[PDB]
Amino acid sequence: MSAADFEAAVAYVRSLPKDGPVQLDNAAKLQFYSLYKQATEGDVTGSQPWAVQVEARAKWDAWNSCKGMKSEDAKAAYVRRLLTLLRSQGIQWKPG
Repeated sequence: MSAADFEAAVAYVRSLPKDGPVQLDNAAKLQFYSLYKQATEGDVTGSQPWAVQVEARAKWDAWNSCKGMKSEDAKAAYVRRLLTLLRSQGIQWKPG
């Protein structure tokens, strides 16, 4: 598996049901969000959200923490994080 499997990894995460076999805590969701944005859009854009927008601000800050990361490195990190998260829940992943 490589950065070429990024889209399969994203599709898998998008497909996960709410209370299904894979559990994503806030940390994992923020890691996937930030690496996804870094992989697809590059460095963080725009102004920092207001703190009262807790989730929006957390997402933007997480993306900001990825600045300087090459898009292919963000793609690889996303797939690696999916594989590691699934392994921590007794699941082996393969695209498809």
